[PDB]
Amino acid sequence: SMQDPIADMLTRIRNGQAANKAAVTMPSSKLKVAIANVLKEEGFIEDFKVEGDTKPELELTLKYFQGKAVVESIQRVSRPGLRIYKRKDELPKVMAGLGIAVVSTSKGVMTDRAARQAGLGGEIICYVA
Amino acid sequence: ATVNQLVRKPRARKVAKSNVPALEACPQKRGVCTRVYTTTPKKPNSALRKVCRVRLTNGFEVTSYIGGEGHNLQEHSVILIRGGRVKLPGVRYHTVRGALDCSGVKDRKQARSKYGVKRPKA
RNA sequence: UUAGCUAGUAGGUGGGGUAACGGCUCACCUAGGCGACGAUCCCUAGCUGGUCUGAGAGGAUGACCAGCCACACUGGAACUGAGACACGGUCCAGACUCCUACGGGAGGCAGCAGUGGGGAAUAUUGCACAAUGGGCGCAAGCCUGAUGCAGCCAUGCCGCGUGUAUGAAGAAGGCCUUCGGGUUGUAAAGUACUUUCAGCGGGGAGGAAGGGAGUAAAGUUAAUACCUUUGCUCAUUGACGUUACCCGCAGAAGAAGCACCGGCUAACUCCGGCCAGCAGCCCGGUAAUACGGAGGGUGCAAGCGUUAAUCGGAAUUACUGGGCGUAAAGCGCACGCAGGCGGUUUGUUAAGUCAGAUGUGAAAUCCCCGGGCUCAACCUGGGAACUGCAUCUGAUACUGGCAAGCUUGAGUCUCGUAGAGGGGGGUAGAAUUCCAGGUGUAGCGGUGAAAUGCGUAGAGAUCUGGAGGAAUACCGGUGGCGAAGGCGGCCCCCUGGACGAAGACUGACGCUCAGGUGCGAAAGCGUGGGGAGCAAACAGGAUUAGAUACCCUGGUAGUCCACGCCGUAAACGAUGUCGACUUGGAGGUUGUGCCCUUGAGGCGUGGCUUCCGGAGCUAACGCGUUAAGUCGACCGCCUGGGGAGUACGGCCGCAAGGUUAAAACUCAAAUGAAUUGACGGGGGCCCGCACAAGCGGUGGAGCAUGUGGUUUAAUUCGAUAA
RNA sequence: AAUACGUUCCCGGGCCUUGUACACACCGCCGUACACCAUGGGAGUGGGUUGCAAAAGAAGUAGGUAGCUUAACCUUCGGGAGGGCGCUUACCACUUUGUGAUUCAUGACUGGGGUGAAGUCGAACAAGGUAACCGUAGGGCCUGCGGUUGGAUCA
RNA sequence: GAGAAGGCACGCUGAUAUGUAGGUGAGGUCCCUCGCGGAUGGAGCUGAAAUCAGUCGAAGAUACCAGCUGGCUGCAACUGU
Repeated sequence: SMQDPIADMLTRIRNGQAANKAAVTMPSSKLKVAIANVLKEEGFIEDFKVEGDTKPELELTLKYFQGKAVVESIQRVSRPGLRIYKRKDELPKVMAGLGIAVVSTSKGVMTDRAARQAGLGGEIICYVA
Repeated sequence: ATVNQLVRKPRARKVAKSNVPALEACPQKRGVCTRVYTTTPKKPNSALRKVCRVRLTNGFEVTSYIGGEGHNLQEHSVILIRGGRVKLPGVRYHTVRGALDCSGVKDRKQARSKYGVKRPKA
């Protein structure tokens, strides 16, 4: 059954990017909206909107540059079968700093460099390169 | 394997079995020559390989090769064996030439230390 | 391939006991406690800081140095003491060794040397308490195999030396040579110079602080004695030791070896028969860079190699960091407990998580900057590090707990649909066989051909009636149903699942699942039936060199039924289950909705299903929305080929056997896909005196000629499409 | 001179396609005498370790004590308290018995396995000449039943 | 298989308890649809087994009474005749 909706969101983004989809839709969630915010403010997706009240539907507008995928790689790091938590001195850097690592710190969901500047660690949600 | 399957049963490191088990982690072992004879090689090769059977001090009875050209080895000869197989199936040890019963190969001038030959003084 | 263990056992009350809590012990009472997070049992093992390796994570390891523990011939016990159940104490028992006047005694090197033994292997029966430390003492001092040193060993690390400069037509000899020469090779000889280290002789620190005897000052005291502290003076304190270091002498004089040279791997020539031999993994059958020797060269160098052992390379146990369609690997299928994971919102907690601080993380070691040994090894100052644990204070995003929700996952209800889904009973027709009879006559049957076999006692053929069992032609179809195995005439009775339409309902009730349980083709087993056809075994006839086979004639078990067992299949999609996402085309089957329904119509929308194919993936073949694509959860499984799914042990079975499941040993391969050929007692097409149609021969005779064989002194040598 | 209808068969060749475990390439691999090595079973045989039920009871410690003895303390000088030895009980080591468990070595004989230029007799790979293989059963590999394609050819 | 094998305890006296647990059950009391009744009640009687302590003997199942045990194997299944 559906036991990891965040990995499902990442997989939907990856499959819509590989299929040259204009936008991807999925059931919404607070954590999904936070991760979509982190992706949009970093420039990996164009925009996102949440429609519906009793069954919210999250819709991400995918991004392309030269007819090519803006999101080259997106992986789930911390997963239900194995949780990955990191301290602020061992936060990972993707693509030697060119990529981002979505980290869930006690001050919300943010990137790895934002969590480093804030002096925080937490759960490594995903890698986006 | 799933992380849970490894938690329940971890990885089992493959154990390596020795190729010279009669030495018992010793560089050399002493033994008495039970029977000295010759053997024919295997397939491609064709010769009469000089070999001997030796009961070691730890009770092991093994067949050991006698390198070099010519040897004066009879039964009840107490020799020193070392690892090193002969590619002669079954033989897995070499006899140290120049070790307390096996005289060095006479008329050696090159690679003498491998056959226990004293340096010829000018 | 050890699943149950435990009777002082678990707890309680009370007495005792200990320095101290305590089943530590006793009496009684309660009936517990440990265990799948591995109790119990078995094998191995001192633990740590650390060491080796590794980029790291890890793997291996625990010698020296330091901390902890245990032991002191073996077993037991206590005594003294602050501390022991005591290496150089006590008592007892045992084994052993020794003294004895035979009555009794004595001893414990796993302290330092040392001996015998074992082993491949590990050293002196040395000097001094001079320094540090220890015991005793007011002190002097005595004791100290701790310790400081020395002896032996290339065992390791580090440093230095075995000379330096010049030196040719390039001497001799050696090796090679196309015989020109080349190389060894400035290498040598010769000449000039030098003397580190070793050898002989002469100087010479530092490790030395103290302690002693004197006086002087201060304190104490009634005292200018004695004592304590503090200055100064004098004579001394070194095992190492002939020290380190320095100076002088003489003379190249005393000092280079080991391995390798086919590829991996730096380094090539000559000479002597698959033998001798080499080999870490892939040479030698008469011009071997692979054997052995020589010349030359290469690499290390007071060392060099071989062996043994650990890690690396090995991503080859893959946490970092692997796989399971065909290379090893998806349980035959399903239900399901423990376990793992879990949609979405709010509040709360702060367990995981994160942040800060405190304590700790012994010293040494590792690393960084310096210092001292002439440098280095080594020693050492300071720092960093010790990635860990605990506590305290906060954060609340995520995971978890708690409380309340929500409907989209999961189920319930309503109405229908399709179906070889299952169990029970009945019945129908075609056909085979058999029994009886009629007609009828010489064959039938079978085969490549035959024969065995049946038949003149009337077969086979045909017609009529009857009996019995088994399976259900056509429909029928890369069609349907079922978790899988499987399910096929028609009818009735009982019964499970799936799907669709529109709603209502519950509100995470879910997914997966070790062990467990259930179902599980065929064959096989047990009991009782049944038995037409077919047909293991079996018999005969053929074929054949043989034919325990294929072929033929029969034929028992079995196949069939009821009830049990078996639990295995190429149980296959060689593809575990569940969920999400990702271009298409043509069909099949089964619902449902819309439209003058034009039509057996068109357009949507579900379920299952077949073929092709795009991106992607793959070693390739191929898979491709029913993935072998992109992901998530859980489970099973794999770690080279044999030995071997075997042996032993356990469980199961009536048995056959099933299941779990190694080891020694042995090889450098085993394997998958695809490629070029070759071949086929595979296919298609086509040629040739290839066959067919003919004519003339050869093989028989005599002779000519060549060969083989034999003979010989030789019957010269070669040719075997000879 | 004869004869040739024709390509069904023998041989050799050419082209294409298919299968292959062949590649000094079809004149190309399996299972039942000899030698060696490791190993299972095996009447037993000898050891190690260990469980249970007992017997035993040195020294020591502790409880009890009428026998012997006894400096400190008390006393009425008679003794007393206390102590010690001896005896005894409890615990307990060695040791002894009986019966099991497990491990090692061993054993007449026996079952397979592996290895070894060169021995004897004759299934797979092509449609391998009866397609192969899987489970099962019966008989110096074949046959029956079921299953798979990891079978070739199909005017 | 098995009573496998093997082992331990065993007399007497006292105490627990002037004789216990248990068995039996009077009087009494109560009820009764009344009798050879029911309930309660416990007097009296009887009485193991065990534990602890003591004690005698060379010996406590003391006499009579009352399995020998184990291992390998042939044959027959067995009780029977």
